[PDB]
Amino acid sequence: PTYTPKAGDTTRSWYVIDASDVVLGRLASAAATLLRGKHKPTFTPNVDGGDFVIVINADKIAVSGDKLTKKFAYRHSGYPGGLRKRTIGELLEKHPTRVVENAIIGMLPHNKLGRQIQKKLKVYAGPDHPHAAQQPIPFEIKQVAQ
Amino acid sequence: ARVKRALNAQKKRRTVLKASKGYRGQRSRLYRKAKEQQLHSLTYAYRDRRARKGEFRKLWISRINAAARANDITYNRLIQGLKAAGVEVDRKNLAELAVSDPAAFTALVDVARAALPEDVNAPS
Amino acid sequence: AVPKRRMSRANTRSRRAQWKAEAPGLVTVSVAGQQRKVPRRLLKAARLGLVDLD
Amino acid sequence: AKRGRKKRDRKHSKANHGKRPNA
Amino acid sequence: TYAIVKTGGKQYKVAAGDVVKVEKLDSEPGASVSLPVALVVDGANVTSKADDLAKVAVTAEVLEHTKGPKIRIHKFKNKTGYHKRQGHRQQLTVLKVTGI
RNA sequence: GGAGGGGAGUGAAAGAGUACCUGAAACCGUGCGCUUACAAUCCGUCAGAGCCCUCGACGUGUCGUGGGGUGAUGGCGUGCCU
RNA sequence: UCAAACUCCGUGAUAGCUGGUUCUCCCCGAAAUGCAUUUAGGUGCAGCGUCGCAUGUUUCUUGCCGGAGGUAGAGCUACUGG
RNA sequence: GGGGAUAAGCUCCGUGCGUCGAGAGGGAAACAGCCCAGAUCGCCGGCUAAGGCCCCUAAGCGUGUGCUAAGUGGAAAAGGAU
RNA sequence: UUGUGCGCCGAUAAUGUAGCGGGGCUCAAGCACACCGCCGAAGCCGCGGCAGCCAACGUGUUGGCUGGGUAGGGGAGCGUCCUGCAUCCGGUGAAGCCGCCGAGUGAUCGAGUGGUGGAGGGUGUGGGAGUGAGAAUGCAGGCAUGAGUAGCGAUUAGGCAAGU
Repeated sequence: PTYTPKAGDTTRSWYVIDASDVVLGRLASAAATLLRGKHKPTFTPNVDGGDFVIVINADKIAVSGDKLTKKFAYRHSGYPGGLRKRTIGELLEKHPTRVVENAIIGMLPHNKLGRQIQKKLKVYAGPDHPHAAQQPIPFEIKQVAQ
Repeated sequence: ARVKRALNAQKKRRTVLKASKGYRGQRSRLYRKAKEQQLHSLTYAYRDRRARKGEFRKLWISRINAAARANDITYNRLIQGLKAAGVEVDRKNLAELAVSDPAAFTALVDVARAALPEDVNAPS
Repeated sequence: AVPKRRMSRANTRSRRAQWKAEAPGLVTVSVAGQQRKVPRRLLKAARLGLVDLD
Repeated sequence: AKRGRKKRDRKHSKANHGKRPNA
Repeated sequence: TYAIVKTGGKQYKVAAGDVVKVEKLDSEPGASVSLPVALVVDGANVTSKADDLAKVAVTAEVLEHTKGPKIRIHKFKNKTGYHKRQGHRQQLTVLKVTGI
């Protein structure tokens, strides 16, 4: 019958993306695709078999509209009146990694497997990374004609 | 004339409670609680028997599409092409090919490339 | 007040497993040529001949 | 107010075709 | 080396020896039966056109007729009083691909 | 200390001991295998990794027209009756 | 325990009222409307269901021909009124 | 169409109009009456409707020509405005 | 100055964003008009098994149509007890109970085998019913959760040595 990956089956890879003025949505959808594993033919939703992702120049992310300063990230401690919010600009100039992370985390399942996937997401505010000893494959986001 | 009722009940009790070895709590000990869960259980089995078809077909399609897109063609146009070419292989088996032998699948991809219309967005 | 439900097997046995006991930490004593095991709290009183050793 | 209006305006969706029960 | 047989309103990937279960065909345990084909593979290349595919046919041996798994149905609806019990085993016919 | 019990005995059998024909379920525990402490579960069902037991064809261990217990993880899913 | 004790008996009092009524499959399959009603939450008959016999397409649908209507609309020095 | 304020998920009538009742499944974020469609049982087979194809969610960050700068899209009036 | 297609302000509530389902989207993933494909249901088709109505034929075969279903009407059946009649097993171990392996479209079944156990049971045809319970703030007995928790019955108050 149909094929189901066993234990000694997975083959991993470390991909690396540039965020040089890429659109956040494109970038995040691509990363979600890769991490969840919708690009290999061995896909199975019960298994995590995607690929590690390394994002760089994440402080170069540029969005459209007034979303830099009219858009409001929110949180809530749980206490009363403990709703506190932030723009996107403030949040870049505080820590840029979180914008791209949360953007991607909303493009994944919020289940156990999703939590076990977020482990496979590494993001760095600069161009660099300590993960050169995996020789990361550059990914260039492309669109297939039909 | 007086008919004690013991046997005639014990029968179905034994049946049910044999069929609920794996359930967790009062669903695994007690007839009035396992009967209900048997109703729900057989029903959910029925429904899943009707729907695992769509489940597997979804799976097969995701595999096919990712394989193709790594060979730089979309799913929709692949199936347009095979329909045009009269090729008969179903999706379970296209997926099996994708897993095992990507070469043959790439050959089929190439067939569809050949057999598609020239101007796909034409008004024909 | 009064409970509302029949609190399950898991929870029941789980909390019930806190009602346990520990053993006193025992220590030898050379009680007149031979040896017996006694807590440390009572060691001197044993060596002086008060503890009822059965 | 709000609740009734959002009901009566969710009805103007596409998969309902302009109508819903209990408005 | 393998092929893809059509039968039962279904399809099955096969090669010689690969035992298979299908719907109830009409034969005796031990007899042989031929079958149509959709795809064939000799190594790397493919036979994918209908004329060649009608010219090729696979041959199989009926090992044994058989009965599938027992399937319990208890249709049910609530506040109503509607139970309906029912059961099923589907008849099968095990094939063994002799050659191609 | 005694209750009570272990041997030795009676007896066809003490899984017949004056709480005694048989001796169910709820219920109460002891061992053996799997599983469970980053997780939101009408408590199941469909797919299913992994481990453990078993039958059989073989070969120094090994897949199978298998079967059974557990079952990570994913999808679906709003108790029973009046 | 008292706006008329308690016990037995009549007595298995009676309730247009509430609840409850146990094994399986196969076929067909509703209604929530009308008149009346010390009557409006009940019931009787007609309505719609099925079973059996009888009558055989009489039912229904589409086309064509024949028939009355005073609705929408429009109209008013064509009446009654503004 | 009446009553009501030409308000009510209001109330009362009509209708070889519908569905629910007694009817699952798909879509509608969840949602008895809405749209599609009326479940003999099985299959790890195919084509379609309503709806939808950036990720979550299977399917198109589809083709062509123009508009939108308002996060309109993804509630709203009288009225105002190069 | 007319008519248009999208737009702006007016716009405004109380647990927490909160009038896209969320991320996010104008480098449209938004509106319109045409075009191409595709996904998608228990729908239709495809391969199989059962069933009801009718019809054709032959000593029960095939075919077409059909098969959601509550109140309810009709039809056909399993099971339990006692029995009339005929036969079968049974201290060389029945029943009953725990099972394992299997079966039936279902109520259910094992004259199929193991353990326990110790004397009645099965089969076919008919007869008759105290004839099938999951619910009645249902009855009787037994046992759980609460729980190894609250309490241990006053406002007088107990103690040390020795004793058996």
